[PDB]
Amino acid sequence: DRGVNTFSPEGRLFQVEYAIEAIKLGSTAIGIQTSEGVCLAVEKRITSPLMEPSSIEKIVEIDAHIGCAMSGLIADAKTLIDKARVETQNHWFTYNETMTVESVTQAVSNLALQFGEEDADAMSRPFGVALLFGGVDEKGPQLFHMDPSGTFVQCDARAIGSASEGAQSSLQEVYHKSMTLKEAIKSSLIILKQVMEEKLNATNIELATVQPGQNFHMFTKEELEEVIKD
Amino acid sequence: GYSFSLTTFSPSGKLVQIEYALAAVAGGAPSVGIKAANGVVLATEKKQKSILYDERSVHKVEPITKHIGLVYSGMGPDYRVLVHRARKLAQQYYLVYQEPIPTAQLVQRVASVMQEYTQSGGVRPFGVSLLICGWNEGRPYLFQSDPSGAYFAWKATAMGKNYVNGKTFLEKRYNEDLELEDAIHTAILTLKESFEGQMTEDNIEVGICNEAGFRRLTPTEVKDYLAAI
Amino acid sequence: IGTGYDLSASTFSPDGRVFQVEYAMKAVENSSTAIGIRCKDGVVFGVEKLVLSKLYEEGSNKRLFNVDRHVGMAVAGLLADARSLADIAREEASNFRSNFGYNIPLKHLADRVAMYVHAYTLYSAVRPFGCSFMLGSYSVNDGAQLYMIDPSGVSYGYWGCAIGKARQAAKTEIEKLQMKEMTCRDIVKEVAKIIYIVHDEVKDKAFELELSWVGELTNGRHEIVPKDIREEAEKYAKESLK
Amino acid sequence: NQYDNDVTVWSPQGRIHQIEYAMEAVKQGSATVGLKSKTHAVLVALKRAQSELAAHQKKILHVDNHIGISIAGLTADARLLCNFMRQECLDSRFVFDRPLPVSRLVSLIGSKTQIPTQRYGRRPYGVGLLIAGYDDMGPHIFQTCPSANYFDCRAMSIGARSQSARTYLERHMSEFMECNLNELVKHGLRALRETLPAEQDLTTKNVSIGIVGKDLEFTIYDDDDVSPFLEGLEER
Amino acid sequence: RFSPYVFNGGTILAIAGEDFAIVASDTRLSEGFSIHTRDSPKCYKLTDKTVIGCSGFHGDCLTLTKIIEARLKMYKHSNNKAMTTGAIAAMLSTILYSRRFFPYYVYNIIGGLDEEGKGAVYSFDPVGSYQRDSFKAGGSASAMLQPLLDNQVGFKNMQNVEHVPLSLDRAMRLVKDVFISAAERDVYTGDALRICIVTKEGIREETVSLRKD
Amino acid sequence: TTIAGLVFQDGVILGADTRATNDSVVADKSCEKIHFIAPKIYCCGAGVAADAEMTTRMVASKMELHALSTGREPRVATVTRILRQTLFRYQGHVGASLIVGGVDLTGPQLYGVHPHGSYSRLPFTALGSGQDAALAVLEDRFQPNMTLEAAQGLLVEAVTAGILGDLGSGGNVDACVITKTGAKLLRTLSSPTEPVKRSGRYHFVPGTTAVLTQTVKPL
Amino acid sequence: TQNPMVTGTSVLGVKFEGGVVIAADMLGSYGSLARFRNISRIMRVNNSTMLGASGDYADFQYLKQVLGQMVIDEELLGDGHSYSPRAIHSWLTRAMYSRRSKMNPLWNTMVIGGYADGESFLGYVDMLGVAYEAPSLATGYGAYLAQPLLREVLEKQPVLSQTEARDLVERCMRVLYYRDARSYNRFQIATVTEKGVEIEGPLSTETNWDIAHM
Amino acid sequence: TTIMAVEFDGGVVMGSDSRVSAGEAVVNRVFDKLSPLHERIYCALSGSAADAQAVADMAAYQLELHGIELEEPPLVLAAANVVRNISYKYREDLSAHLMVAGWDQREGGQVYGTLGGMLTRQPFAIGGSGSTFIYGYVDAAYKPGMSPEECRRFTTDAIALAMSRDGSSGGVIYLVTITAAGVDHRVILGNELPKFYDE
Ligand SMILES: *[B]([O])([O])[C]([C]C1=[C][C]=[C]C([C][C])=[C]1)[N]C(=O)[C]([C]C1=[C][C]=[C][C]=[C]1)[N]C(=O)C1=N[C]=[C]N=[C]1
Ligand SMILES: *[B]([O])([O])[C]([C]C1=[C][C]=[C]C([C][C])=[C]1)[N]C(=O)[C]([C]C1=[C][C]=[C][C]=[C]1)[N]C(=O)C1=N[C]=[C]N=[C]1
Repeated sequence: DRGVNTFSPEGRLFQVEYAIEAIKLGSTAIGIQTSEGVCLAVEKRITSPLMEPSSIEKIVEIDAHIGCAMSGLIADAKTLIDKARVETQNHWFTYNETMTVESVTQAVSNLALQFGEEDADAMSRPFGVALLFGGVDEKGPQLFHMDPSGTFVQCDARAIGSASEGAQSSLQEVYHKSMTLKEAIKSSLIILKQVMEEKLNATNIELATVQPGQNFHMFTKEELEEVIKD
Repeated sequence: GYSFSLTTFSPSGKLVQIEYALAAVAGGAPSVGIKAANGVVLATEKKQKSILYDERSVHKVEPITKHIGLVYSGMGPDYRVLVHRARKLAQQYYLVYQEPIPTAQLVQRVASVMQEYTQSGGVRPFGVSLLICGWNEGRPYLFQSDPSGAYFAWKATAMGKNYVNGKTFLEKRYNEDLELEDAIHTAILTLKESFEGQMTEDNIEVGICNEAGFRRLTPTEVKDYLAAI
Repeated sequence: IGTGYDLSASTFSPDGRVFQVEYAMKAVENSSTAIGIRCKDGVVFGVEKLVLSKLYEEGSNKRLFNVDRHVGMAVAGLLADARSLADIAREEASNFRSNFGYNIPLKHLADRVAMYVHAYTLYSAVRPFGCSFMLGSYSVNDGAQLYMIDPSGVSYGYWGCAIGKARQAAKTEIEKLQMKEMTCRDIVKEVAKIIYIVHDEVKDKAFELELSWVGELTNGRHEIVPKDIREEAEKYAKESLK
Repeated sequence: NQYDNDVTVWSPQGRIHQIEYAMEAVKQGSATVGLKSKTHAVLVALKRAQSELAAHQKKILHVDNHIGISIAGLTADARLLCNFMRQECLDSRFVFDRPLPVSRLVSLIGSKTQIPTQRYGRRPYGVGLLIAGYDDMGPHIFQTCPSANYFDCRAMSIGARSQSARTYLERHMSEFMECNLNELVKHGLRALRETLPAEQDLTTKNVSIGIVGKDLEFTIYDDDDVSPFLEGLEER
Repeated sequence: RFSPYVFNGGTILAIAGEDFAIVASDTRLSEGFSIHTRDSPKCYKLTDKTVIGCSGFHGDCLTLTKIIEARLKMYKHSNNKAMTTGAIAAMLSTILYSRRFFPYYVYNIIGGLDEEGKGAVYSFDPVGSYQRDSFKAGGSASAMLQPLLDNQVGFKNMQNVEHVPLSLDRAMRLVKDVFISAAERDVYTGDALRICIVTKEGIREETVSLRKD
Repeated sequence: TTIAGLVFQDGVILGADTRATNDSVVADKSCEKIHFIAPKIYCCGAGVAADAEMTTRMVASKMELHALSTGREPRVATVTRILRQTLFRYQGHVGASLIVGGVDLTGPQLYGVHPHGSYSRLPFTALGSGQDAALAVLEDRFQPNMTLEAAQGLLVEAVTAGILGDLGSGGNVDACVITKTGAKLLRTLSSPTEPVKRSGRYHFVPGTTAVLTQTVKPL
Repeated sequence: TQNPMVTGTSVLGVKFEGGVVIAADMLGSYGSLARFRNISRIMRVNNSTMLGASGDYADFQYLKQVLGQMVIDEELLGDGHSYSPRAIHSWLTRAMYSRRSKMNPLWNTMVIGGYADGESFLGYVDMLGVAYEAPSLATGYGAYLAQPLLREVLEKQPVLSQTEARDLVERCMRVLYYRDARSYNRFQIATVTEKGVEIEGPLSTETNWDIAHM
Repeated sequence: TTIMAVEFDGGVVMGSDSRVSAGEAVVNRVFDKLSPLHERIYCALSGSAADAQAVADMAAYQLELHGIELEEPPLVLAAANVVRNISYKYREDLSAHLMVAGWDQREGGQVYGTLGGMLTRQPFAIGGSGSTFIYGYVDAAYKPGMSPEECRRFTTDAIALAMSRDGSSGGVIYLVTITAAGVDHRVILGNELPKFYDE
């Protein structure tokens, strides 16, 4: 055995390397940042008709102007989502204002290499999750990616999960910086339909759009049906 | 420190570190305890490596309180830890109850500490088995506590090198109705069964317990017992 | 002996050795040579500070430290460990003045710091220091004093001392000097000469000479050897080599 | 084999393999260059992009009004070290009402990062920094590593292909002290571009600059703010 | 018994205008019937659009000031932007209430610009309750100047009066005349008047003199 | 309380009265104020009776652990130190005023230990509410190297002066003689008040007390 | 310290052209008793700064210990950086305020004089953390007797020579000896210039008692 | 109590009265207040008996281990700092004054004051309740360059003068002369005290 804080001969912590591999097992999710707002879409990956599709919440609201897409170990993500919601409200309390998308992404990111055995108070291992933070602030619509290494970057378009390689390839061929939010939603749905084993439907996937003056919105089944129609 | 146990269950269900601690005891110098009708004897082999050793400097038969005494087989330094702990435990009882601690009560308290070293983290069990004698409620007591933390009340018993033979020797040789004067003689004869050499008042150690409390016999008292052997 | 007996400082090998301390001693032996000489009116330090890159500043990685106003420290080994020991030594001297109201006597400081070093040679929880160091001091009452501590925590008093690659070669050269009757101005020239002699121009790259001294000449204060005197000692060192 | 696992284990060669493995993180981060003149300290770094759609990662961060840094290695450890530096600086201005002397800050980093190299279950920092500062001793360029050792530098380069950049800094070393800001920054850009592939050049998207000096507080130039400096580059 | 507080006096005042904010103070520092110094202005520049006036126990004034200064740097590092006037006010309330059981004996009046570039004034009590104001007076002569601000700047008790909003020139003249009256009647106010003007262009400082006694 | 000590030619004598008072009411006519520490070390307690009882009990227990470990007779300096360092730590809140007397390899010793942890090595001493009456007798007639009979006589007189002069003191005079060969605990050595006699005719005829309920539990 | 024991009275200070001068009597009083008539209440902090202290002597000695060590600590580095007089004044303000906030003050009122980069420094710090700079300072009873004389001269002539400043301080010590019932005719005059800190003593001001014959 | 120490060429002289009181009651009339802190280092005790004895016990302990570590007799400055630090750290809870005097190879005979955690070297020093009435006397009677005998006479006279005037002082005067050679213990009995005006 070796410690959770052991470096590989290449300069990377073995536990962080393996946590990234866990994300390759999670549901595929896409985010697209547009001048008119950020779009978030995720496959639920339902395994039984008996399972309530509403009980799978892979797109969450952090605050009115920020949303989050997750992949990997769904239970590890629930802890970081709560840490993000608490953060925004402690900032609202102290400073009477909203946080930037980057500030929230950075706050969640600080908890990444906060794991260990000896000399600790007390996480044993990293979080096996990847997050996409899509929201709007004074800098306009912003979309951020974060992985178990605590590395966060700003993205025009990003895909995470099992079919990350393929979905990003498709995103690259269709993304333009001037693309409308209507075209952003369509591309994400077409790319999501392509990568999933099961057929796409209004009760099979989740879609959320954050636009200035409209706030964070989670698309209804009736809204998802109208989008899938086109 | 090391917060995990060092004594664990083997696949066959044995606490092997306790078994190995008992081996340390079985290889130590022999000790004997005999519960007479009017008292208790504790006898041990105190044979040191050379004439250069000041025999009178350290003891194996030790007092705990006025009425309790002790002897061991195994690891000498481990024994000292239990002696201090036992003397302390006997004072805690006296401070609260204002009555000499019952021998069963001392033996139970001490045996709890021994059990602790079989489960507490980063420690090994004691490599010692103790013979504890006392006098309370007008009657004599003889107990044994082993490395697992288990205690036994004996009428007479042997520990250490050649204990199997000494234990059979005690069973057949003597029984109830022993006067303490007769019991001391038997304890020294049990020791003579294993002893290699001439047994003098400087290479054996005896302690007695009766109505007058516990005390270690002087070498002149041991000499007069050896005059008849 | 690669059989588990060499992975922890809380583990003796069957021949009664603590290999973790021996491997830590090897980190000093692999490092550049440091020398210290005790003479009639003080103590002088000299260090072969190898120039790893032309990019570094003159005076980068100073292997000589002021542990107290009257005490100096010369290091050889893993520099971050060496600097961590300098901070311990500093605090030890600081705590003596706060307790007793006067400058910590050098043997006492050597004793205290050597036991913080010793402490790291007993447990699986911590690692021995991969460092050896010298402490120099001068006062009228105590005289000139030079001590050396190794990764094991051993502290001895010295008339002459060397640590590092050329520890033995520098020792046969310090032995030629009759330091018990010499000055610090005289001994400075010699310290430089000994460092240039034991330096390996073929195997090693360029080096920079660090010279420090504490004695009657400095009023018992640990100082760097001024540029003036250092240039004069380096000139003699090069001229002697030919 | 067995001397790889923990920082408390010394190899039979007098080496600590975990420290050496942590240094491999620095060599794998993208190139950064730091250099100084008689009045200024410059940090020039290459920013990698994780895809065309992703942005070029922030390689240069603010520490105080007189100190700025450029990172190479574990970005989470770089943030940890940055906040320690920012805080140590805050303490000094709170207590003394004067900037923390740059060499003193660097000693605290060496003291702080050595602690986990000697404690079981702990690991060294997987971050190497280039520090740009200005104080009563003029401008400074410092280098810290996952081994708690630190260096006072005239110029320096850490990261992927940083050997190529080091060679330019050593060859042009003599011109740096009398350099003006435009020329000193251009020297930094040329060392940075020597690491870059033969097919690749500097860009108003992948270049990042940080400047601190005699009259200028630590300032970070990133995209169109970087353009005036790149407009002087002329060859290879 | 030792008392951790002492009253060092001094008057602060702020006015929020259409495109400006004035924060002003006397320069006197005292204790008992003694003057510590005659050059102790109570105005502290926090950002290029936020100034603060602090008055009360000088030990607490110096401390709360260094804490505010440190917290802004911390916020800038964390958010890569300067704190707005509103964020500094909201934060100061939490800092003051962090000492609810051992208060900072300080009267604070923040003055600067809001996100629309208009004048903003935020006034506080030692324990952290605050509100946005059109204008406010604090410190030793607080009660002398406040009724005149209510009248001349708020137009109170005046019927058939044209409500002309105050200009920088007219507000500057009023600050200079109220500190002259405060210095005539309040023993703790005097020596000089330090005025801080906050506009889109930044901060200017003006120093007019008051009575030396 | 009137507790007293003396150092004679062959040892130490310790004296004590037998009165325990609970606010001007005599609670106990015969309590034991002379306590055992070690075979040749005794201690008199005065003040809060629980504090004197427990601090004597604790040091006696600590001296048994001391002697068992060392294998030697305890020293009177050890009991003085153990007591002082404990009382000092409590800053006078443990209200025990003690007179420690005993014999060790260094001869006979007498010490006064106060509730705040201060001590004195004295040839004679007196503590308690009646200490001044005893200290007057001791000052008036103490001569060094007194005989056992002469020292017992002076001690009895010293405690007796306190018994009759102090309202917080009464009962009998308990004494303890400590010599190189051990200690003789002379309980009720002197009784300054002859057996109290009454013409008590307070018999109640069975049934005079009106009983409402009666339950009998056989055992 | 909730209740001071041995206390020092006024500490004087005035900046001149090229440095600062500070003065203090060498008395430690236990109430009205002049118990120690020869203790120094002035300290050289480093080459640019000097501190004089009023109030409790045991607390002053403690600060002298803490400061003294900080200076030694700095000097071991030898990095070309040293505490300015203003930095010592800033540290000392934080030190007093911190102890005051724990309800355990150091019972002192101090004057810090300095000279760094051609600038004279004079700063006041009390047991509560009240700090400020001024052209002249006077602690304790000196704030009532000596500060009016220092300010009277500084009103006529704001820039004083080292000699004028020195004579002004001697005039102030003479007044303090006549009027302060906790003073003594034994004092020290410490001066900080380009050359560094120079403490002079023991000094005494000549007294005139001709008013007795009136 | 009245305690006193005087420096001379080869060392110090320390003196004390012998009274231990509890209000208006003399508890011990023959107490020796000169307590040794090391061979050649002593302290004179005053104030709370419990506090003074506690500080002396701790100082002697700290100095014993200090001396064995330096392989040398502790310096009188070190012993003065030892007492001083305890008296200073606990000044709110302690009510004792322990004067520290003795001899060194380095600085010879030195006298120190520890009042309330302070530290001061004195040519001579006085302490305790009785010192209040002999300030004027010691100010008039002290002359520099006094021999050890002259120091003992100055100490005996000053302490007897205070003993007469102070109710909390009396009994016997204990004298101690610390020198390179060793320590001398004298006792001046209540019968043999020097006589002055006492009406
Ligand atoms: B003595 O009169 O001071 C006495 C001492 C005492 C009493 C009984 C037993 C012992 C064994 C050590 C000692 N103390 C008391 O009588 C106290 C009250 C007192 C306190 C201070 C001065 C005078 C008297 N009484 C009790 O504590 C008490 N009384 C009755 C029962 N339990 C306790
Ligand atoms: B002296 O008068 O200051 C004297 C000095 C002293 C110091 C250490 C040890 C002893 C004897 C054990 C004595 N102290 C006292 O006499 C004090 C009372 C005092 C204090 C200050 C001024 C005048 C008198 N004695 C006690 O505190 C004490 N002694 C006995 C019983 N209870 C308390």
